[PDB]
Amino acid sequence: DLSLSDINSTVEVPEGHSFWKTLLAYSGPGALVAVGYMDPGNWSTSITGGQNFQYLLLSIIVISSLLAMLLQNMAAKLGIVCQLDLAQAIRARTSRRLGFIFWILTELAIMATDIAEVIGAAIALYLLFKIPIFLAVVITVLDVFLLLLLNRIGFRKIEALVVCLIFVILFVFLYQIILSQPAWHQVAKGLIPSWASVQTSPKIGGQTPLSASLGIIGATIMPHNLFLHSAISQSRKIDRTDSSKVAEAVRFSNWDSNIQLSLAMVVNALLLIMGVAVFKSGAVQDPSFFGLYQALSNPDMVSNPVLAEAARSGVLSTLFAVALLASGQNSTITGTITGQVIMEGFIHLRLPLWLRRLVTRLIAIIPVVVCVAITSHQGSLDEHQALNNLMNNSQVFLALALPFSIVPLLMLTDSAAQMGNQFKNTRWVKVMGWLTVIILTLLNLISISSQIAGFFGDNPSSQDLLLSQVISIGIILAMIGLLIWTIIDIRRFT
Ligand SMILES: CCCCCCCCCCO[C@@H]1O[C@H](CO)[C@@H](O[C@H]2O[C@H](CO)[C@@H](O)[C@H](O)[C@H]2O)[C@H](O)[C@H]1O
Repeated sequence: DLSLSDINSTVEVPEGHSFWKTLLAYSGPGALVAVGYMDPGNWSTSITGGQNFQYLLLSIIVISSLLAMLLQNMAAKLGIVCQLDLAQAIRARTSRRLGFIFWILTELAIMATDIAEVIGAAIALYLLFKIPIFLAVVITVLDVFLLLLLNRIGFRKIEALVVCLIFVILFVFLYQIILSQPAWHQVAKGLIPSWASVQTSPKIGGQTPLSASLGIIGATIMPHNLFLHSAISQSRKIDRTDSSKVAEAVRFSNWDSNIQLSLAMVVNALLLIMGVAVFKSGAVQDPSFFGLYQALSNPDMVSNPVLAEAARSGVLSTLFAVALLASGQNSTITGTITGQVIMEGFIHLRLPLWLRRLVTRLIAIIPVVVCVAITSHQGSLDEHQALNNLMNNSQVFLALALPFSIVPLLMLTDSAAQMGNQFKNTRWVKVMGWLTVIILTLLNLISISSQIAGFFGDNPSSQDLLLSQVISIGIILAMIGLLIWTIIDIRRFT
């Protein structure tokens, strides 16, 4: 009846004021959440944003990472204080049909992330081991056994294995930046919140600064990682009776989370400056993982004689594919954990880790093998580009499930009927939190129409355009009705 019953309140190791050892003990949760923010679903957009705007968009990465740290810390607070996850709070404060809608929506979100991870991992196999594209996918389906071995390890090592992956993809991209020797003064200048990123005038590669910036801001948080953080934050036992101990517990998980999401922000920065310093100006014509592989393996695409010799040897691209693998491993852990959370929290369905990863991975690979089937039926022509368009079109479910995850979080944590007059949010985070939630909800409701129209490809059928307008209006209005309904129920609780 409590979230993550297998590992809930497992190891509590606060020892007086021995803080940093106490930090070492529970540092696990934050990395599990952050590694999701390094998935290859936006690797191209950081490199593309770098080529189109050298170092300019680095500040937007910082701001987005700050907002994500805010909402993530809020979810961790709900888990720590209330000893229950975000799904259990929402489901307890609304009916079952709303918990079911939220369930299917978040299932679709983690499914979209899973589609990104299976595409990137399968392509990683096609690049590293030269496995055929159709075989690499059905090889990625075998991660259920890696989950069986994953199940016996334990969170003191699982949450450290996630750290291992994090520093794998962090050192892979940092290594190609170390060889690049970039002008770190222009990087510093880029990290400062300037107003050139909010303008619309450069328009390089069909992208204005305001468009790229508003995209980075719009894709700030992942809805499933909120429920994830609120569930994993409970894995540390707390007496819930000593205010200094729970205040300490909140400091604990906060410093953890920021320590990890800061690493994710560093990875995004390494991707942008990877697009600025490593690649030549405009060398990336194919945002696909294969396009970045050949672009990282062509000496004329780099901007340094050392990167040309290393690229000719063939180490820059292989490291890239390794990073693709390490990123593709994340949805196997966090997808199963979060899927359990939203399942047994929203619809009260107790399912094992066996059938969970099976169903999610199958539903994820069905459109992948359909796409590979059609493109290989066209002669393996534009097969990687179509996989990239599938990966990008999948991310609409995140925009569908985002408001119903950030709005109830902010409400339930801002009410004293859930946190109490002692641990509710400061007036400082009330303003920043509501500002962030409003901005993200508006931006994603804007993204709905763009992605729904993007389903019909770059070929704008005049009759299908109006249909995309009707469907978009219907979807955003339906999300408005669901949103005001949820607002009404939660505010009835408070
Ligand atoms: C597209 C146009 C964009 C315009 C952007 C303008 C930004 C306005 C910021 C408003 O700030 C919040 O608005 C909530 C609504 O009025 C207030 O009530 C809130 O009060 C509690 C939080 O303190 C919550 O628990 C409640 O659910 C909620 O009603 C809340 O006090 C306040 O901080």
